[PDB]
Amino acid sequence: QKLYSRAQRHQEKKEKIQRHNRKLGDLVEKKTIDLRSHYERLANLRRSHILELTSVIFPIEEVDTSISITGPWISLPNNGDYSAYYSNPAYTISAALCYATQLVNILSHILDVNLPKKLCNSEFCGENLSKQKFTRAVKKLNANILYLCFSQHVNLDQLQPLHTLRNLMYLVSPSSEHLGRSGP
Amino acid sequence: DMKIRFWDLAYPERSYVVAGSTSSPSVSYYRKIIEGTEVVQEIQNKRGPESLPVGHHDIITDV
Amino acid sequence: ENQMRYAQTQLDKLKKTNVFNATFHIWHSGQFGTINNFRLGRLPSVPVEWNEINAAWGQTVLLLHALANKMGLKFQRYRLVPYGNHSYLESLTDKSKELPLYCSGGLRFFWDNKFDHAMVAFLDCVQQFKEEVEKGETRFCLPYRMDVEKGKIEDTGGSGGSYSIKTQFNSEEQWTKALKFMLTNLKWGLAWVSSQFYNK
Amino acid sequence: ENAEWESKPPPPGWRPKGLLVAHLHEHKSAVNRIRVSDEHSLFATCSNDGTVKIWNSQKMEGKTTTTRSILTYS
Repeated sequence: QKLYSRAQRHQEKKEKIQRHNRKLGDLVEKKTIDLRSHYERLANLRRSHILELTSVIFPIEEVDTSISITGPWISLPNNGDYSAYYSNPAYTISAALCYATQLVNILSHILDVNLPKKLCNSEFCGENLSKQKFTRAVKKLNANILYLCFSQHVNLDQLQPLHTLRNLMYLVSPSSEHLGRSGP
Repeated sequence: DMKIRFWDLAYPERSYVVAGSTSSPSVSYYRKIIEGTEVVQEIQNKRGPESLPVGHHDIITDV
Repeated sequence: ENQMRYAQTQLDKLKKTNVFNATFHIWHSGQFGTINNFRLGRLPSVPVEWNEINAAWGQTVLLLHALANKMGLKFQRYRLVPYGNHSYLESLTDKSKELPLYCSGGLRFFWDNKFDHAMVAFLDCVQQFKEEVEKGETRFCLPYRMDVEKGKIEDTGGSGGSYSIKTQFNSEEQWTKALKFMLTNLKWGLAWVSSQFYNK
Repeated sequence: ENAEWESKPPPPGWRPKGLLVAHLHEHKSAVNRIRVSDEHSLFATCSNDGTVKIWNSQKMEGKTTTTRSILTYS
C-alpha cells in the first residue's frame, strides 16, 4: 500500500520535473534571444563608438605607400620597416606609434578585449627607445592589434603581423562586419 | 560567483581571492567552531580608464 | 543571466563613457593638472621631466584639436597639429613661424621664447573654443578667463589672480597653476562637448 | 605507503598572485572540465559545443606569441 502511494507520488514527480524542465528550456531559450539582442545592441554601440573614435580623434587613412593616424602629418610605412627610427622620421614614428597604442588601448576598453601584451601609450613617449627596447615595444603593439583583429574576426587574408596601422584600418572600417561582437 | 579563491587551510586568515578586481569590496576570513566543525567563513568588509577586469564574467566551471 | 547582466553592464559603460572621455582623462594630481597620466607643469619640489610635459601638450593639442573637430570650429589664426611628442601650432598667416608646444630640455626653460609664443597661441585657441561654446549656449561658462594678448589665465576662485602661461619671467608654481586652469577649462569644454553630443 | 598526491606539486609556499597570461576563447559554449596531463605537458578542455581542445601548457610560459589550442577534436 505504501509502495502504491510511492508510485503515485513518484509518477507526479516525474510529470512535475518534465514540465518544470520545459519551463526552464523555454525561459533559457527566451533569454538567449534577449541575450542575442543585448549582444547586437552592444555590438552596434561599440561599433558606433569606434567609428566616432576613428573619425574625430584617431582617423586612420591611407596616404610602397604609407598610412596615417590622427592626420597625414603622422604616418607609418606599410612595409612595417621602422628601421629609420632605430638608426623628422623619428617624430612621425613616435607619434604614429603613440596614437596607435593609445587607440588600441581605447579599442580594448570599448571592445572589452584583454590585450595579450601589456603596452602603454607612454612607452612611446619619453627619451628615444633603444633599438632593443623599441623593437619589443613595437612587437607588443603589433601583437595587440593582431589580437584585436582576431577577436573581432577581421579577415585574416588581409592581415599581416608587421603592418600596424593597416590592420587597425581593417579593424576599424565599417567593412569589419563583426566589429564589436563578443564571441569566440 | 566567478571568484577564484585561495584558502590557506593551515592559516585561514591568509586566505584571499585570486581573480576578482580590487574595486570589489575586500574580504576577511575567520576560523570559527559552529557545531564543532571548524569553519573558515568569508566575510565582506563593510592609466586611462579603470583597467579592464581580467576575471571571468560567467560561472567558472573548473579549476 | 550572467551573460545578459554583463552585456547590460557593458552597454551602461559605453553610454556613460563617451568617446572623448575614453580618450582624455583630465584630473588634478597634487598641484598639477594632469591629462592622461601626464603632468602638465613643473614645480621646484617635483621635477616633471620635459618628456612628460611634451607628452601632456600632445594630449592637450589632441584634445582641443578633437574638440574643434566635433564642434566644427576652425581656429582663426592657428592650425593645431598634434604630433604626440612634438606637437605644435602652425600660424595660418605666416607658415614661416613654427610654434613648438614642446621643449628640448636643459636650461632652455629660461632661454627659449618659441615655446612661450606657442603656448600663448594655444591659449588663443582655448579662448576661441570658449567663445564658440558660449556662442552656442549662454548657460555654459568656463571656470576661468583668458587674456590672449597678455598670456594670462585668471582664477575665479582666487582674488582675481592671473598666472602667466609663458615660462620666461614666470615662476614654476604660477606656470603649473596656469596650465592647471587651462586644463580645467578643457576639462569643462570636454564636459560641454560630451553634454552637447552624447545624445546625438 | 608511497602514493603521490600529485606528480608535480606546486612550488613551495606558492600563493598565486593572479595575473592573466592567456585569455583563450575557442569554445562556442560552456567548458565542462579541464584536465592536465600527468606530466603537465598538456591540458585539455571539453565543451558543450561538442569539442575537445588540447592546449600546450609549455606555450603559455612567457612566449605567448600565439596561444592556440594545438589540437581540436569534434
